[PDB]
Amino acid sequence: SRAEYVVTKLDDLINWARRSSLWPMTFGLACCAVEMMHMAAPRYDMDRFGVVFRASPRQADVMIVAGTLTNKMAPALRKVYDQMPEPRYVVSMGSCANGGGYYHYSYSVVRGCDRIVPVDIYVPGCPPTAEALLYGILQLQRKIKREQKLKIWYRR
Amino acid sequence: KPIFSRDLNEAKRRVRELYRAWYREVPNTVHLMQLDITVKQGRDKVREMFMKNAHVTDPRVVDLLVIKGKMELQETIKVWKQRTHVMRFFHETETPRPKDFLSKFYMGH
Amino acid sequence: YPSKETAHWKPPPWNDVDILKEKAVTNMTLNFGPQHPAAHGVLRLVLELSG
Amino acid sequence: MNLYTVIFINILLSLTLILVAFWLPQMNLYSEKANPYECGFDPTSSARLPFSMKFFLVAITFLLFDLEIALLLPLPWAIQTIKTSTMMIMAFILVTILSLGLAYEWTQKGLEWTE
Amino acid sequence: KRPTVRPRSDVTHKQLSAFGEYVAEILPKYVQQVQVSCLDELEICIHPDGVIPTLTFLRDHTNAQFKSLADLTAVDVPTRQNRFEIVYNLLSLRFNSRIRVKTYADELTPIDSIVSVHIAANWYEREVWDMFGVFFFNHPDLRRILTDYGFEGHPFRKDFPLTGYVELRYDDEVKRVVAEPVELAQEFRKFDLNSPWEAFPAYRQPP
Amino acid sequence: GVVATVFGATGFLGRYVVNHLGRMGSQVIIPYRCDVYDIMHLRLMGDLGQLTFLEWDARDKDSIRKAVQHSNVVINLIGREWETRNFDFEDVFVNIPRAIAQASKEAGVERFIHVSHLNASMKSSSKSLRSKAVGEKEVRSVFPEAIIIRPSDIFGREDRFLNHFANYRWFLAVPLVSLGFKTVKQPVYVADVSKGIVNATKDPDAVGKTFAFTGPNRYLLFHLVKYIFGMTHRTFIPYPLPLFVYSWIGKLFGLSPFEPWTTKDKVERIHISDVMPTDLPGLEDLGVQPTPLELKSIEVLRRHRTYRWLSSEIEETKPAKTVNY
Amino acid sequence: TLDGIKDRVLYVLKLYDKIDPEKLSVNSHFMKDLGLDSLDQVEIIMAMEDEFGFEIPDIDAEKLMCPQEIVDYIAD
Ligand SMILES: NC(=O)C1=CN([C@@H]2O[C@H](COP(=O)(O)OP(=O)(O)OC[C@H]3O[C@@H](n4cnc5c(N)ncnc54)[C@H](OP(=O)(O)O)[C@@H]3O)[C@@H](O)[C@H]2O)C=CC1
Ligand code: SF4
Repeated sequence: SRAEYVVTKLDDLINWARRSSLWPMTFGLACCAVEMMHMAAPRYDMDRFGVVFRASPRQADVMIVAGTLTNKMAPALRKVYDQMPEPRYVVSMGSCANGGGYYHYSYSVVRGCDRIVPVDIYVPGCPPTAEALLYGILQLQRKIKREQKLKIWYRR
Repeated sequence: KPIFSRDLNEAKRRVRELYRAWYREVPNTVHLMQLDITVKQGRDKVREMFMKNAHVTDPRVVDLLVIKGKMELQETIKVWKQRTHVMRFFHETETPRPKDFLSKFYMGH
Repeated sequence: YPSKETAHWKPPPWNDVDILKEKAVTNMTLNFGPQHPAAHGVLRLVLELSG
Repeated sequence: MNLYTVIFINILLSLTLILVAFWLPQMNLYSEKANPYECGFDPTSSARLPFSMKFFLVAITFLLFDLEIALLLPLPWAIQTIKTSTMMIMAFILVTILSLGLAYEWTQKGLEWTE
Repeated sequence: KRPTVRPRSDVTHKQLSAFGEYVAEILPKYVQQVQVSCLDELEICIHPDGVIPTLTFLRDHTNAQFKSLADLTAVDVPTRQNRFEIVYNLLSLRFNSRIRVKTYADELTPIDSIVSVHIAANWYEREVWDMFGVFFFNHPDLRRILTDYGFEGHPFRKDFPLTGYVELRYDDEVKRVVAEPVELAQEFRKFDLNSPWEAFPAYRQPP
Repeated sequence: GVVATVFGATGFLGRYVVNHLGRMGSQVIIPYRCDVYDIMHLRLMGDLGQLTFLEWDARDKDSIRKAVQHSNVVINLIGREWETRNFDFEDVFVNIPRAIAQASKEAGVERFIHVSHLNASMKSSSKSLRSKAVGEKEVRSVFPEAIIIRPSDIFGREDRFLNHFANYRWFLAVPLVSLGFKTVKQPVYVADVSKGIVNATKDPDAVGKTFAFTGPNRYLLFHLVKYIFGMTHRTFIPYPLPLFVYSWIGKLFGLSPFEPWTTKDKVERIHISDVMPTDLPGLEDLGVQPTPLELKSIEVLRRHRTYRWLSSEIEETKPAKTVNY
Repeated sequence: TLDGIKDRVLYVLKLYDKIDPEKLSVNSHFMKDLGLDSLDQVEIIMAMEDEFGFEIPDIDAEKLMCPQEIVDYIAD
């Protein structure tokens, strides 16, 4: 039809790759990492959707902030987020990470990981169910599906 | 009762030894942590922090201050304290508020 | 026969063992964690390792 | 020629993969990203500092054993000889000498890593 | 007897009273008070000079092998002259019993580190110093433990604000996590849930 | 109580402007056309409900009206260093600024702040500068009280200035017109420019004036590039190259479909010497104390070094020589 | 070489910037004359240690109030 049509199909392929394979960084701070482990466990099995963990930030796409972020930990979280190569997304799971959670009015807690890194998805709960975190991952995949970077480039 | 120093003179000796240690360590700290400051700025900051407590007259309080300063010195010597933790001594994110009465009247109460 | 250059020399030890300066051991320092698979995610184990 | 061609083709395929990998993605560079990695905290010392080796003796033993393999490898052609008695005596003596060396190191605790 | 009331036994109370008198008369130079609660928990309040002697005795003595240092804590009571009350909770496995030892300290009156007696204190004393400001003499490695690296203050003190004075955020201009004075969208609500009527006549301080 | 619409937020200077506005606590509206992924860095620059991201298109004036609906201040940072297939210098520096200014006037915005360039002149050898002068005229025609800001070269972490020069290492040697001499540069700091814009958003005296934000010192291009290569401990091999050959090289580099490394207009602006203040207010009028390049060059240039020179002190490099023309 | 000692001492005292070069003299008390502080005199002693490659204890160093005292100490 048009170069615009070809570019749209190419960007659809791009987003298919990115969303089909997204490797969360092995990163968990508190309770909520246990529900992340359970979403890894057989009953839900993240790997079925192509979501496999990787320890190195250099080989990760999505950072799942799962648990309270303290003032002593925030710089390290930002450092690993920075060292993740782009494109990179952030899913803040749990109330501690969404805002402050139970420890919102504490002297040693960052009231929301979105004060340190720009968050892509927010999963409410304390902890959120493993199914709730899986729903968050699916929502992130939909977000990646609606990207159109190449169409923006071609229009530009 | 003495924590360490019997009197203000011994406390001052301890304080001056601490100042020597920090002055010596500033260059290595800047080089190792790759700070975007100069050795002059680091040593000026050390002096400013030391002088911020120059009003104290109690030997026990001076001993506590020296102990906590030694703790910070160890934390900096070792790279436990990172660049983000060290650049907080400079407050390069603060916009100073004025001390003028009229300025305060204009902004807030 | 002493010389200007040999002046700084000294006789060797009576037993060949020399009193040599203490050798600094600089054991490598590692920040095992917090973002480590085995550090449980919030532990900064500072390890001094020799190898 | 059939070997140079295939080796060069493999090298060119790998190089083309590298070129695509480096000149396709959109790149955003800054010091915080490009800094070295160490579990989220800044390294306290360079990685070029001496890194002690606790199996140095076993390494320098591996050198000699590798040369022993060098001496043992011509056996397929050696066994094709009419002096089979001499060839067998030599092979047995060489292998037994190697075994005695390994056993002596083992007993003297050379195979144990340094602490 | 009464279904909703805890059943109480006097054998433990009498044994604890006997052992309290025993320790008090074995260490008259340090013991300032001794008491057994209605929960049956022997509690020996000593002078701060007798911490090491008292713990060494309570660990080595045959009739008191309190060999496990379950807890080392500090309680902040601002009114009294000596703000901090240091509490050691000890367990004796040989006699299947527990004891508590209390002393006091002020912001400028350190205490002797008991790391020689119990090595378990190596971190409890560090926590006490970090959270209350009580200093300990002869500690191998006294430094902060729980608070941020450059943290200034002693949070567990009652005069410390709940949310502190500082908070962190990422500042793109400097490309770092910066510490700034605390501002909250909604301030902490301190509900006044104290009734005018006294609930327990048995704890009526005289007028 | 400020509501500010920043029309070029997703850029080198827009991020700093948005950051400082958020720090001031004023509501910010970011009209964007890029992908949603490109605005994540701005996402965290404001507390809850402070920042409002809305999509927009320069062609569609309804989007411009929607962006400038409830705004008291409209900052226009739109720009581009190369002529896109759809947008050229004329469009980027005249049509879009004029449309934004007229929409803002119709909506009723109290303040309009337009950013041009120090050497923006009607007779400039550079197409971009010549278009910028016309843009200034049209903006001041359709919004007579609009403030005009004329920064010099802006240097920062994400700049196309110090980074551009340090990137000449990939080409072994540095070609310069007249070997750098006969060319005076007065670079300003991006944080200073952003602070100036934000302060002008409220300074009572700033309405209707034109400012010139320039750094403290003026360097010859040769000495500036020498200082840059000294900071990025690289081998400085300068050599002269006539402007027509330089412009041909820029033409070659400007043929890429993506973001060109350099361009004819880019070399023209690199080599045109900055003017003198000449009675324009400057940063100190708005209360920004300009920061010298010597202090803030390390934070921009440390990432261009090799391992050997990565951990070198700011004082290990000889400062440039500043002219007084 | 006491003259060389005194020349190095003056060189370091002039390379120090708080003092006033013209007013700086071999007979100028750091505290009373030049106006230096305790910490300033500590930095002066550290600079002298740098120049002479020699350490100085605090007990000995607290008295080096003037350059002549410094050179007399270096005589050691
Ligand atoms: N050295 C410097 O940086 C100097 C800058 N200036 C001026 O400051 C202003 C900022 O430029 P700067 O941000 O520094 O560099 P940028 O190129 O990053 O500014 C580009 C901005 O303009 C937007 N933009 C470009 N084309 C269009 C378009 N066709 N429709 C809508 N938006 C568009 C971009 O949005 P996106 O990128 O998402 O398309 C981006 O926000 C410019 O006017 C520049 O001339 C003044 C003096 C020197
Ligand atoms: S959000 Fe709730 S469940 Fe998750 S880490 Fe925080 S307190 Fe635990």
